[PDB]
Amino acid sequence: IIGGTECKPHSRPYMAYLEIVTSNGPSKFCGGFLIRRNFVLTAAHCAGRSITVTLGAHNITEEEDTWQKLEVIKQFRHPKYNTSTLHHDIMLLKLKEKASLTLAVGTLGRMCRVAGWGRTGVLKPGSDTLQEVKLRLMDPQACSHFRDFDHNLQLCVGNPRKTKSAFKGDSGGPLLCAGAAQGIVSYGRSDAKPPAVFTRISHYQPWINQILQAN
Ligand SMILES: Cc1c(Cn2c(=O)c(C(=O)O)cn(-c3ccc(N4CCNC4=O)cc3)c2=O)cccc1C(F)(F)F
Ligand SMILES: *[C@@H]1O[C@H](CO)[C@@H](O[C@@H]2O[C@H](CO)[C@@H](O)[C@H](O)[C@H]2NC(C)=O)[C@H](O)[C@H]1NC(C)=O
Ligand SMILES: *[C@@H]1O[C@H](CO)[C@@H](O)[C@H](O)[C@H]1NC(C)=O
Ligand SMILES: [Zn+2]
Repeated sequence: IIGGTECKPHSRPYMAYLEIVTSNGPSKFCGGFLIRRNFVLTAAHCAGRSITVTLGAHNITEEEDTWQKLEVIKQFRHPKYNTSTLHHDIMLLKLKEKASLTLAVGTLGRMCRVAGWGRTGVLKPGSDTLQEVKLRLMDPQACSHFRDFDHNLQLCVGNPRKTKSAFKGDSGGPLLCAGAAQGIVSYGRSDAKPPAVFTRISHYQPWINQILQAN
């Protein structure tokens, strides 16, 4: 998160920290969010050989009793997810156990908020602490320069005149508008120049409910 503020600890108890494992490279990291006790929503580009979800985190380097490190038993990438275009960049993670409900862990032109543990700058390292930034929802034409952006599939997010932006490692986290998740952090420019592309959750609601009722 670039240009944001450290969240009040555990003020966003649905936030998930994903440690993704690959067979040929080191750990990667994404965000996500708990929508059911045993289901986390994230971006499909965050898929890997195996994922661990940490719920209840603020400072992700200091283990605390709020933490719930939960095994993921299966990854549900959108069946139409495309690695070239990043269309349908959405994925459900089924947790091994149902998470405990705690004060720190629970389920979930307008301005919206996005939170994450990603880098605070292009050449800055990932954040120790969960950070949040307020971003503007833009008309689709502001994301035209992303040639594979599509208004029905995706939100365009972030005033280009500001440096405020999600960035590397914030992938998969929710964009919340007036209290409700509307978007999932997907992609943007290597120079962190806003705006960025977010998955439009509403388009995928039928698909989400199909997976949830089948598992
Ligand atoms: C994740 C993030 C990034 C990260 N990011 C890069 O850092 C980076 C680079 O070259 O380093 C490239 N991409 C990137 C850009 C474009 C693609 N697309 C476009 C269509 N198909 C592609 O392959 C893929 C990846 C990033 O998302 C940048 C700005 C904001 C944000 C976020 F807002 F989404 F959080
Ligand atoms: C998050 O937790 C880590 C680890 O406990 C903190 O790291 C310390 O940072 C200070 C400087 O701020 C160093 O001088 C210490 O040596 C570090 N301690 C350890 C044990 O690593 C970090 O500051 C915390 N960040 C927060 C709360 O924002
Ligand atoms: C992804 O998108 C490209 C370009 O739009 C298309 O030609 C290709 O069939 C797709 N590939 C996969 C594997 O989904
Ligand atoms: Zn705590």
